[PDB]
Amino acid sequence: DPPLHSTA
Amino acid sequence: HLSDMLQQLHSVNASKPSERGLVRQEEAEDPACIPIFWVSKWVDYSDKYGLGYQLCDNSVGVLFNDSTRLILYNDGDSLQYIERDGTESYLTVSSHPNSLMKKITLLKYFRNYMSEHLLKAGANITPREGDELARLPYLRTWFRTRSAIILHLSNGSVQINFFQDHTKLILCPLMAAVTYIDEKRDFRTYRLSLLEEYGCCKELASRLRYARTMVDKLLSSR
Repeated sequence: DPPLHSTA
Repeated sequence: HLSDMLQQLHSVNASKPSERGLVRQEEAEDPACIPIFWVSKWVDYSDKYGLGYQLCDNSVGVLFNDSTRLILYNDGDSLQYIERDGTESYLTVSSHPNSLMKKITLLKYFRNYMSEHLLKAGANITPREGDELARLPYLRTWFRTRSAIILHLSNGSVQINFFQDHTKLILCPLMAAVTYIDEKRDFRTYRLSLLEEYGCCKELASRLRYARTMVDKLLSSR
């Protein structure tokens, strides 16, 4: 489960 | 072209596009310069796996921690693998390659995650027409600053997504152009030579100075 990602 | 990008961003900034008697950036527009490719979705997991991305044609790419890349194509089966020196290979999902089987399953986590949980960027915008069978561009290198994340592709492109105001900046050095996306999500494609002649607003000028600084960082992290 990612720590960071693009606009959700 | 990373060095050519410096020479284009030097001339526009040396003309000071915001400090003009009258700003007319609408006259610098050129819709026929819209890029073919840009990064619509990304996932940072470099603390374990790598950065994964999604291009505007729904293609999904992933850059591993050992500087190796594996791209999945638009049909959902064709796999292209790039090594830690820029060597390319071609294979398929159904005909399973055992040596890469770990990276296929990892790619699938990125691919599922983006289709299910993330929002597509530049969505309404109609992309530029290209060669149907030509190769996809992969991700060369990336880094995160306080204000933006910088994405440098293998076709000469540099994209800079800003964190607070959701704005995006696509730099195309081949035909000298920049594609802007504002917070209200409206797209404009500009010619840099015309952006000198006619000038632009403060936020476009301050982000064209900031982009130049990121280009200098991209030459220095090598």
